[PDB]
Amino acid sequence: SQAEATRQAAAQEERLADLASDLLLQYLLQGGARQRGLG
Repeated sequence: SQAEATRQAAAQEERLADLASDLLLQYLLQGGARQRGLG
């Protein structure tokens, strides 16, 4: 979750296969309100 110059340039949209995977990692943070969690 870092950025130097731009983000759109090196985005994870072009590679759907990558998004489908990352979605699982991001989903963890995207959810988990009441239940246990870090956020």
